Amino acid sequence: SLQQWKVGDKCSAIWSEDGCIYPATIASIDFKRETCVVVYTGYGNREEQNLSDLLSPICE
Ligand SMILES: Cc1cc(=N)c2ccccc2n1C
Ligand SMILES: Cc1cc(=N)c2ccccc2n1C
Repeated sequence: SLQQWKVGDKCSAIWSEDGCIYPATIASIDFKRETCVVVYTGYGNREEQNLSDLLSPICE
C-alpha cells in the first residue's frame, strides 16, 4: 500500500472475542512490529491489531 495507516485513522476491526466487525480508531502504531492499538467506538475498549487486518470503515 502507498498510503500508510496513521494514528487517528477511522477503521473497522474484527473483535478478538466474537469474530464480528466493529468501528474503531487507531490509537498507536508500532512501526517495526506493523501492529497497532485500536479503540472501539462507543464500547471504548482497546486491543492490538496487525496493521494488515484493519479494514476501511464498513458501510461508509
Ligand atoms: C458486546 C460487546 C462488548 C464489548 N466490550 C466490545 C468491545 C469492542 C467491540 C465490540 C464489543 N461488543 C460487541
Ligand atoms: C475502500 C478503501 C480501500 C483501501 N484499500 C484504501 C486505502 C487507502 C485509502 C483509502 C482506502 N479506501 C477508502
